Amino acid sequence: MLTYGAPFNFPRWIDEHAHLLKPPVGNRQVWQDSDFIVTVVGGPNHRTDYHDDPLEEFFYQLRGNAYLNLWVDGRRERADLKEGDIFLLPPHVRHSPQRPEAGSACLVIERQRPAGMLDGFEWYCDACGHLVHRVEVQLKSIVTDLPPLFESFYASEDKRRCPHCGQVHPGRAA
Ligand SMILES: O=C(O)c1ccccc1O
Ligand SMILES: [Fe+3]
Ligand SMILES: [Fe+3]
Repeated sequence: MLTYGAPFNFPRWIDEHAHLLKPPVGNRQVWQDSDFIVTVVGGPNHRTDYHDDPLEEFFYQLRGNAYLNLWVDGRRERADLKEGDIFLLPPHVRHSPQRPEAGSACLVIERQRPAGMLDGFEWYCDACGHLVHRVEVQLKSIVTDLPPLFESFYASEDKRRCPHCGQVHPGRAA
């Protein structure tokens, strides 16, 4: 059987869900329970953390512009996803995706991680640039598995304390 259904129009699928592709929600998986994790990610959404994925992530900016703050060779870099752009992020590269624009849409693809394989999340000192905080996590369900992790850091002056210049990372925004 056609487990994931049959083809459907994508433009007008996005439009239908536009109400979920703007915070508090922010994103939307297309199919459930599939090896390819396929999501549309919409703005506005800024975030403070860095994902460390053990596999690859594929981006394709269908609508609006966005960007990825990165960590490269020691410096902090930036990838621009102006509209129309595609990009393939290699594994373990550290990325913080900023979607300033209201009603931007970006297709993001990735693979269900198999048991044994954990993702890291990481925040860095704004000032001394040392790693403030890191959690590794067997990512099973984006929904259930991920917000709580963010709260524990965001609601604790203690974790946000840099183990170098003792400066307290903001957690909320910038
Ligand atoms: O957890 C992810 O792979 C991810 C998904 C969408 C946007 C940014 C990301 O780091
Ligand atoms: Fe990621
Ligand atoms: Fe610091």
